[PDB]
Amino acid sequence: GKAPVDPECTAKVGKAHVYCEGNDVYDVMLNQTNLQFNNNKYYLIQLLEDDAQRNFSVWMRWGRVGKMGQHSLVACSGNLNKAKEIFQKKFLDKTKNNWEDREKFEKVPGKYDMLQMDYKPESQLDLRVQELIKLICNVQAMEEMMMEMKYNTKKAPLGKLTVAQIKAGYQSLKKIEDCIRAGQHGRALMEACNEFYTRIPHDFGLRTPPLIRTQKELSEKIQLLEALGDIEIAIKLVKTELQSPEHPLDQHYRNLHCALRPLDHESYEFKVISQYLQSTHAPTHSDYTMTLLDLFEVEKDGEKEAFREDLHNRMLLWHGSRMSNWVGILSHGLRIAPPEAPITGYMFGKGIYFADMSSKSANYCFASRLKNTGLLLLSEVALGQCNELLEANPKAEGLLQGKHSTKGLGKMAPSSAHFVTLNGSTVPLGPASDTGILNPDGYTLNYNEYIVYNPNQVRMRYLLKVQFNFLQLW
Amino acid sequence: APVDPECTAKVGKAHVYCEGNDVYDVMLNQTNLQFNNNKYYLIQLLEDDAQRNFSVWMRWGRVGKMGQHSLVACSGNLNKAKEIFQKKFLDKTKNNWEDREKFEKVPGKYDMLQ
Amino acid sequence: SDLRKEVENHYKLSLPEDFYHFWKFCEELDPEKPSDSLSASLGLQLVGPYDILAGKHKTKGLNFNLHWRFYYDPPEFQTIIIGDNKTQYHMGYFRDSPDEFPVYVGINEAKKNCIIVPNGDNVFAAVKLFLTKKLKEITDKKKINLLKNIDEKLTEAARELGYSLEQRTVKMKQRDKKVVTKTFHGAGLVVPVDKNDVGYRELPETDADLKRICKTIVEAASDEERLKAFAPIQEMMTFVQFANDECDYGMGLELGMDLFCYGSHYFHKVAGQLLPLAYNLLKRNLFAEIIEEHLANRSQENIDQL
DNA sequence: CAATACATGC
DNA sequence: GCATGTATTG
DNA sequence: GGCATCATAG
DNA sequence: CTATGATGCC
Repeated sequence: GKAPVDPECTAKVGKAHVYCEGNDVYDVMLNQTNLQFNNNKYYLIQLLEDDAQRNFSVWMRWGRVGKMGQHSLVACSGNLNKAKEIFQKKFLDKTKNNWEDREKFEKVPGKYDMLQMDYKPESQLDLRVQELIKLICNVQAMEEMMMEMKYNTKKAPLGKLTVAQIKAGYQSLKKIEDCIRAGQHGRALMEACNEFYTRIPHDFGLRTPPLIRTQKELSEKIQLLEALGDIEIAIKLVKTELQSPEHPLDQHYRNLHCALRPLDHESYEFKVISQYLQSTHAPTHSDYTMTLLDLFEVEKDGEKEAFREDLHNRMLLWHGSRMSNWVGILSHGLRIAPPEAPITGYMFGKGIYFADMSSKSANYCFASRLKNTGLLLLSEVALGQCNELLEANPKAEGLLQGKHSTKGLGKMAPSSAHFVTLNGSTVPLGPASDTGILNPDGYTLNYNEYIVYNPNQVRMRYLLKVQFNFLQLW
Repeated sequence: APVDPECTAKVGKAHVYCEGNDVYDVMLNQTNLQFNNNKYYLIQLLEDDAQRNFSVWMRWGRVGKMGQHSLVACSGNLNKAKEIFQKKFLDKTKNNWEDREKFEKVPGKYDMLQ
Repeated sequence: SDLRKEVENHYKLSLPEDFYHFWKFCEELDPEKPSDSLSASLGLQLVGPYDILAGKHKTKGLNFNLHWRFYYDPPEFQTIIIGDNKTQYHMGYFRDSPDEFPVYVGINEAKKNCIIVPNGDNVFAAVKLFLTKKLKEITDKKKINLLKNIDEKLTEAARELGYSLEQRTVKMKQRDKKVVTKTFHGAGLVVPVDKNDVGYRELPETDADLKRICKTIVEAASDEERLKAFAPIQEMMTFVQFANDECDYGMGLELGMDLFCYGSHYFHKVAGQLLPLAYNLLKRNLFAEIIEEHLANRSQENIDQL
């Protein structure tokens, strides 16, 4: 794709380009880590030829990942052959792999590993959908969030990654899961951790990179990788388009390929949805309120044929996520976790996750005081017969045996006596009350949650535009 | 005190800045046979002709060999360049640049070429 | 015993037996003013529940959650002895829960820092440690005989009661194995942990980076700059919500505590949203009461009899 | 060497 | 609170 | 000869 | 890390 030049080479950012030849783009990033000996270092290499004058150069820059480091610019006055030689020689020295056949890369212990990078207007639409698309399709905000994913929360310091790089990361998490499952904290565990920290760049300052020892860190790493994938899909979706759009967002909307229609505030549907939002605000999430500003009808192509209409126990359940990634869902729908992801990160397994209490799912929006706009999606989910779970058991999926979804039994939850109906789907109104489920052996889940596995059992139905209103801070 | 020809990335196109006593071009040497230290360090400020656009050259290594070098560009303002130069000289020698005249070789720090 | 139940009814807390035995000890040393029996010799004062023992609360609104509650005394911490008022040096029993006995006696200097230093597991140990440390701090020899005599009485009383005099006892080293994190106060958190490690998870930020976050936020030059800088606190609070939803309550317990330790008023509300709730989730309602009342009225002068 | 950080006393 | 001696890594 | 595990020096 | 240099290996 679009090949960017490292901006840090100020002497060449505007007069020079990264070299390419078909597949082979002479740009590469290497990472190494060995917690046994506490190495955690990167090495970027880029061949740049000037645009204006015929002159090639090799740029190298190295240091601890996150902390910018020592750089070198070697000019060649157009000696492309020597420069390419130097490039390949250094690549081999640092990797033990030849550069030209980069396709068949094999990392070796005690050497750097490679990684893979991404380097007449009649705007006819309802004004409300226009505001929605402009909100979610704001490329500036996506860039700013990506920059925050490097300099605010150091999860991806050096840059972005590819889908396949994420898949290799998942492979390493799988190896970590296998290792940890046997509770052995010796040498193999340290090497597996080395492989993880090699594939996904982290910045530990100086404190020896710690061993991944419990399930909580596994799941956190998994969520980090998921956020990486989310950013990747969001930037893939926001690709701009030409051909007389007179409002490029209309093509972006086609890319959503999902009808989203404005609803009137006085319609039964709007009022009932507001009732459901308000009645189900958990009392233990009282640091903020939420107001329903607007509500949009959802019609996603292909979902109708897939819905398990035959299955009973159909209810409308929440799903929250940050303002930016929603563009992906509306174009592709919700997905089960990747096959290669470790199962043991999900205390009750993979699949699609929903709540019936607005604030619990709403916590996954990460709205802010400065940025007070968030979205909650409502979907009709045919749960069918639920399997009842008292205590965490990541293996819930084997226990289904004919059931179609899992229920995690929370202390606080609405009782079916208050349930109402919307278009023949069950709407589980609150308030939450005690459910008389308790555990005389272990802990008790704070709140119920429902998980489905077949993607065909979800049908998105309305998208909620929500003002999160925070309060006094001191 | 000639501009280093070994700075291929900068030779030919600029004139080193100095001011009387204060010459912002210098080569320092440190020999110490106890620890087998024998290293040099050149520093050079270069000015653009067109605009006030300056660069700081550093070059260091074992005597004779080019070793390593760094270019810190200071197109912003020459005063920044003086800051880098003088601060680095103090860091590396424990002597101020304004007081460079009264140099006292402290152990393990650079002396210059008389 | 007949004067014990009114003491423990006032505080809504149970006090260990060494407290009352030490009261009887100080009574025997000085019947007229047992609480201050060590004040002329050591410059230390018996306060708090000893105030009830002294009947000095009979002059009187009386809020015992704040009585000698210094600026950095966590709700777990019940002040029982005062020293230098210049540094607000003080010693107190440390209870992790209102239904348990103190695990040890800690000391803190509220004008100096927020760190609570273990000082034995009972008041005998705490006073002996202070006495021995001062004995070398005192630049004199003639004015020591009194301390030798009082210390002799301390040792004989502790021996007779069967109390160890070590600065760190066996039970403290056992609790330390149950201590999941220090949380800027160094005293440790005790939270329920089941066989699946459910009950606690670590913060998304390191302790040094947490202190750095607090420094950069509190030093912001405007409220708009703070709101822009506030992003990591909001994120950490959202993740705290996530953790509490999955019964890892101690995380929300710990974060607020660090802000409680940081001391800035800019954090009074957020801690009041985190720490009371965590105590409610942990069924430590009295600590929620204490933190509510302290955050609403966190003063630098705290003797309720004035 | 750069370079960053962490204890380092007055 | 200030600068930096020092150890640690690229 | 030529390259590479390795030094250590800067 | 650059970077030469080193022995020792092939």
